[PDB]
Amino acid sequence: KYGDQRKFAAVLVPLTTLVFPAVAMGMFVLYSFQEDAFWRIVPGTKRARELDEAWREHPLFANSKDPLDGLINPDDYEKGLEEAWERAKPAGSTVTVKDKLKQLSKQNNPHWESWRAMS
Amino acid sequence: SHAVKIYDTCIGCTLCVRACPTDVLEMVPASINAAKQVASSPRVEDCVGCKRCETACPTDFLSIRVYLQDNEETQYSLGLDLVDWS
Amino acid sequence: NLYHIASNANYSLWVKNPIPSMPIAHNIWDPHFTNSTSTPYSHTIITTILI
Amino acid sequence: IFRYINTTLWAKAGHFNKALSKGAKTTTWIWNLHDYAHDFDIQQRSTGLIARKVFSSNLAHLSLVFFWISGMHLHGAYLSNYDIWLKDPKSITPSSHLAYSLIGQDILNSYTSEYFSGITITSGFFQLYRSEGIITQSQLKYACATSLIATLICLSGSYLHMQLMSKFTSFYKKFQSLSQDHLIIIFGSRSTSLSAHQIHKMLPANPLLDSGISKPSILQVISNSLSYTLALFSTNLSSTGKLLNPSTRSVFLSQVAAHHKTTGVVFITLGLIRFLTMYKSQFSILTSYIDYHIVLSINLALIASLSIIVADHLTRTPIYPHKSTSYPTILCLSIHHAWLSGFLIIGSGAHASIFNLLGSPTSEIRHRDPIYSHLIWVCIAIGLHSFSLYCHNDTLEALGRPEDIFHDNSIQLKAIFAKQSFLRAELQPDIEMLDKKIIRITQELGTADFIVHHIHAFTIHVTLLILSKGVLYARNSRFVSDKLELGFTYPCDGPGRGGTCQISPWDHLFSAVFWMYNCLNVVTFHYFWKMQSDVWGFVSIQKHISHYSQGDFSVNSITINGWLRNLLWSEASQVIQSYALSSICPYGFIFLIGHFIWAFSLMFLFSGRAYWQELIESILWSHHKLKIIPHIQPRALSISQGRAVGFIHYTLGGIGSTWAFIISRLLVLT
Amino acid sequence: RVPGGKRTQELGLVIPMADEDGLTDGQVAGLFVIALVVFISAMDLAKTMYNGINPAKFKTSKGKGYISPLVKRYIENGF
Amino acid sequence: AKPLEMFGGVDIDLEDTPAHWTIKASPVLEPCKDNKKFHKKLKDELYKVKKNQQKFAEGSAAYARFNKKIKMIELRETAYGDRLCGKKDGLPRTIATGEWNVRGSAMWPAAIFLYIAGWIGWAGRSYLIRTNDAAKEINIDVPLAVTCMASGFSWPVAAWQEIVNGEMAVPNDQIHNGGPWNQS
Amino acid sequence: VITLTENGLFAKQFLSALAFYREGLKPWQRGLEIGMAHGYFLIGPFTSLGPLRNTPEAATVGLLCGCAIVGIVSIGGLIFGSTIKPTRFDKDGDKPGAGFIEMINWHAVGGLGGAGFAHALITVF
Ligand code: CLA
Ligand SMILES: CC1=C(/C=C/C(C)=C/C=C/C(C)=C/C=C/C=C(C)/C=C/C=C(C)/C=C/C2=C(C)CCCC2(C)C)C(C)(C)CCC1
Ligand SMILES: CC1=C(C/C=C(\C)CCC[C@H](C)CCC[C@H](C)CCCC(C)C)C(=O)c2ccccc2C1=O
Ligand code: SF4
Ligand code: SF4
Ligand code: SF4
Repeated sequence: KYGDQRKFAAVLVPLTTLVFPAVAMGMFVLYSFQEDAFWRIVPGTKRARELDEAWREHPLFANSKDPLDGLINPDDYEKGLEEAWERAKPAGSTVTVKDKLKQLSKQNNPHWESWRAMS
Repeated sequence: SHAVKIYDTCIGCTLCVRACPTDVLEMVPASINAAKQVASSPRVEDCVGCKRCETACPTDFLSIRVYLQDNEETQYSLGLDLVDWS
Repeated sequence: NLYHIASNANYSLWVKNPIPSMPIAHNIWDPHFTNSTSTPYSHTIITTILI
Repeated sequence: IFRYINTTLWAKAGHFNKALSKGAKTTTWIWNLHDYAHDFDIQQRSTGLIARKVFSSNLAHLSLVFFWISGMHLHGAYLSNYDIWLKDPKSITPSSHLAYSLIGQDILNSYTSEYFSGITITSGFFQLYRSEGIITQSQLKYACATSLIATLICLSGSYLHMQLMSKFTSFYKKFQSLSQDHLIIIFGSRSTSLSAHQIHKMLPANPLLDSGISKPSILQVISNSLSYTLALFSTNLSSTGKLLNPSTRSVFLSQVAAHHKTTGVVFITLGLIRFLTMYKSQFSILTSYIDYHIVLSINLALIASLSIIVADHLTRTPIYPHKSTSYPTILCLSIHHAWLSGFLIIGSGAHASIFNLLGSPTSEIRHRDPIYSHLIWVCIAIGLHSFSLYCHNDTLEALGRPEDIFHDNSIQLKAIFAKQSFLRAELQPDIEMLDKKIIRITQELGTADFIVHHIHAFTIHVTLLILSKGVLYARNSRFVSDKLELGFTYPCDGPGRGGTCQISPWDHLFSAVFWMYNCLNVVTFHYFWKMQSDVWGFVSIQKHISHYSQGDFSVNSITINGWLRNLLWSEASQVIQSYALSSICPYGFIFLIGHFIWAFSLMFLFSGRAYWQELIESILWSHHKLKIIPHIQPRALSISQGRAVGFIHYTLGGIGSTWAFIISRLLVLT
Repeated sequence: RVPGGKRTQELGLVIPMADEDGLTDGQVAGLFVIALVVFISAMDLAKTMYNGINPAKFKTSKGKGYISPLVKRYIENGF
Repeated sequence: AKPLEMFGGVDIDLEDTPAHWTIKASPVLEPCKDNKKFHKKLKDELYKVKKNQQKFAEGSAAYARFNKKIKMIELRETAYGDRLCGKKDGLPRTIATGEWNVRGSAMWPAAIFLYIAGWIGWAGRSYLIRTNDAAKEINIDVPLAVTCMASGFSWPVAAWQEIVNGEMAVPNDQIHNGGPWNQS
Repeated sequence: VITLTENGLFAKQFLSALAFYREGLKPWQRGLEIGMAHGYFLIGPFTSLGPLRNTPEAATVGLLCGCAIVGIVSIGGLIFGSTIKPTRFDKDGDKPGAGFIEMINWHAVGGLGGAGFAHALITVF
């Protein structure tokens, strides 16, 4: 008969539109209370820290987060910058290149990514 | 927690400090303006984000800028009353 | 789509007389319908279908 | 005294507010100038000026209402077919409103009489005139003249009181005096005056017309001189309202005159009682509510409630002659007062919020969380119950299971208290009819009436939730702890704390207007469908009734699809197919315009002002390119103004859509 | 069937139904086997995408990695 | 080979001559005075208005106003006779090909509107230039305003003379370009 | 802020004497009592005005639906006890949330029992 496929429907439709959705919702609310929940979008999860440290352990990605990464010979760059600043230093100015860069790198933003203290 | 940054264009109005409803901002001595003072945000963990400080700032573009971070909200940045997160 | 055309449909009959005939998307299995009488989507006792 | 009434401030726009004294630097200045125009509280000078402004503005508005009445009277005397309507009201549609023959607008005037073409008015002024014994054109001339004189008098009084009242003025604060004189002299001593007017001019006249002498021997009998007719000439014993006048299809005017006399007596006796009655409990209310905004809110709520009582009592408690058969007039008189009830209730809520922010609130604001929380729960309960009975009926009817739906022929929800509410009317076991038209038959309340009444209750409760939440959470909240310093109307407190948009009481009114509109659109539709289906309609000589909607309500209004099909689609055929049809062309056009305006409101409702500000700046670039610099700098509308414009256009467009839809259909059917 | 719409009634459009079964139960089971294979593989892929790449595998995993000889050419051919 | 059936109803000119570039040679259109749909539509208008007229009294003012309306309708029928209408609608068409010499052409209204709109814009711009103040925009200097309004008639020449002489436009480096998109 | 309906003597003693709060009750006893109440009540809305309200049985269907509702709310309670883990019913030195889980399991048992008892009363009487 044209029916006889409803034997499959009477099991599949209740299953996949009631049992599977209910199990999925229960599993989702259970997953919501894991410490790993939404670790890719929610800040301050343990797995995020472990993944970042794992990336940092790779020899290629050691100095990857540094915005100044790339200077093949930073000593040459610093020496050239110091020489160029010496010829342009205003009168009896007492600022050197080294401490100027050191104090231009050190800013005061305590409340930046402070969420790296729980997980 | 949000991010409240103070820029050099500050002229020491103190209006931003007075407008803050949770004592996030404060006045610190400085030497970059005739008022010899600039604002500071030492307690942005209490910054709800009302942006009243930005409303009160009279510089051409705000010397104080509040950057909203919604995936960062804490109980203080949300103003939770019925519920404690501590 | 290919399965439901193969199983819960009438491709073998629509191909013969396509102009006045109507194809079937898939069967309707919904326990909320009337367990009595016949729905307007079925030829009396036959199963329920969608165009 | 009056030497200070100078025109020097007419050119100086924005003088009244000290925030506008800096000059029109931006276009926001214009909108602020219009917004603060009537806000006498925040305007410059002392409190005495506030009282002077309020009282004189009240007088000026009263003069405006008198001018409107005078215009209606002159239209009735010189631009109307009121003569032939008097001679034959059952065959002539009222019309005191013509249209000039320009741009083909001549197509709007329609045949109302063999000698008159015009727009059928549905204000019911002709029935009012007939109930006011107005027969000759001279009477309408003198009514218009008296109304114009009243307009001039009230205008002059408003002009005078701006300088008669002074810093020492205190007559407005004497609330005992106001209440006593108002009550006695107006509600008592003017109700008996109108009873005198009726006894001496209506009963001498309206029985003469009902006696078939529309001639009335011209002035030989109509012009009073009929002291041989007796005051209670045709009371016919019975009880007032049980037996209607068979000729005019209304309550006998002798009974109305007796009602006014007795109500005046009752009001005078209540004024005498108020010398010693129950007090010392409303006394906290007495001392804490002496302020402009609180009394304004109280009066607005009271007047709106009276308006809804008028709306429900003007339709099936017929007082006016030849008015019950005039179905468009009945429909308009119900629905207009319904809308005014909703609007003035919303205004009462707004001014309650304003009073809370200006004055000091009362004890009920301290347990505001239980109040506005059980209100939330009840709103959710009756929304998830009333509406869903419609959703349940709809789903099970679509599934083909009509025996499982909530209907009379199915699981039935009997209106137990209404079915046991035969107390009202308590008329004899039949109907009343005048001329092929049903005057009133008792509305047999069933399941659909139960469900729609619960829908009404739910919508009312949600609107009240919005209003009371705005009122109680005006000063402060767990969300923002200094809402008092933010003022009455503000866009927000900022994107902080997750977002603080629309916390002000003004925004609570903004939402409450939408919810009131949604509340009484259902009221309008319930009335418009129920009356057509179960009350109004033709008749058969064999006592059979053929209504206009053929009893669609009890069988279709149980499902939302029934409302969509049998009300908004089938009964919209008159308005939609109204082009080139003489009477109803403007109604079809206004239907289209109402749709346009309603959709236009959504641009203001859905969008924020920052996008429009940036677009305006982009355009201002092109203007500055060609040396076209507007020194009143173009600024986009403020957030509150954007919301206000959106709400106004939304309500106006929707009201116009319903207005056209109901009026065109009732004009075609009649 | 109870038709709706003007055209179906005024043209006599009908929807034929096969009196046979279509697919036998064996064919449906054969399709369900491969559907289950897809399902298992998709769950595995979802797990791998959720956890992402593990860079620290070179400290614990065996082998020494491999770059295919064409991948090297693609590296040094440019970008 | 019958282009009407080939293209599903629409017909093609199939002729390449300059004499067919005018709108009057289109086979879609037809002069209104010899179009059946035009006759039927205006006859129906006359019939409906006349049927409305008979409903009233003979000596009433409404009867006279309906007679005037009937005369207006017949005048409209005879006035649109030379206007082109489609061979299937009967509704006269508006020509937007720049013909300049056909009934219902859009060139004359376009010219008139462009002149008066440039007049309005020029008067407003002149007033704004001569009143470089916000106080003069809320309290209009009416004598100067009407002076500019009257002076705006020569806009098509004065505006061009300002365009070529560098007195209308302003270099982009003198007005606010817009929001910054970069700095770092 | 003390009100009559929550802080009056009757209100306090009524809330304290509920199965959830009654002193001296083992967690399974609270679960059993609450479940009996819920299971007995939940049969009615289905066996009457249900899809099979007019069938000759019309009550076994209601029994099955009530048991299903009891099971669903018991599953929800198990989710709550495995996620929030209330510890107000746990005895000293036990797995956290064990008291709540026992209460929920015995609520499921009591719901089954109350549903069956209501069905038995309906069929017999
Ligand atoms: C007796 C009635 C009454 C009175 C005396 C007042 C008085 C006042 N209201 Mg108020 N109000 C009322 C009814 C009333 N209202 C009602 C019924 C509502 C509900 C909608 C409100 C809602 C309301 C709000 C939300 C606010 C006020 C405010 C105010 C104050 C300043 C108003 C002002 O300057 O506006 C100036 C007048 C206007 C801007 C009028 C513009 C026209 C309106 C907005 C559009 C109407 C469209 C029109 C009907 C359709 C056009 C026809 C179309 C075909 C073209 C003042 C104390 C404001 C305030 O600050 O209070 C202290 C304020 O924020 N009221
Ligand atoms: C309406 C009313 C009310 C309410 C009431 C109520 C709320 C009731 C409830 C009731 C109920 C709710 C009841 C219940 C009951 C229950 C029961 C009675 C049960 C029993 C059970 C049993 C007995 C079981 C047993 C068992 C078990 C345990 C297990 C195993 C199996 C068996 C079966 C053995 C009020 C007061 C408010 C007011 C007015 C009136
Ligand atoms: C469109 C829009 C604007 C821009 C709209 C403005 C500035 C309206 C002012 C334009 C002129 C001044 C209105 C004057 C009236 C019209 C020119 C004509 C109306 C009547 C015609 C039918 C003739 C906002 O400023 C805004 C602000 C906040 C939320 C939403 C919106 C918003 O949706
Ligand atoms: S308001 Fe702005 S300018 Fe003034 S002190 Fe604060 S940050 Fe500086
Ligand atoms: S956003 Fe509000 S709370 Fe935060 S610093 Fe500014 S004023 Fe203070
Ligand atoms: S979106 Fe608008 S209303 Fe909401 S917080 Fe921002 S400025 Fe305020």
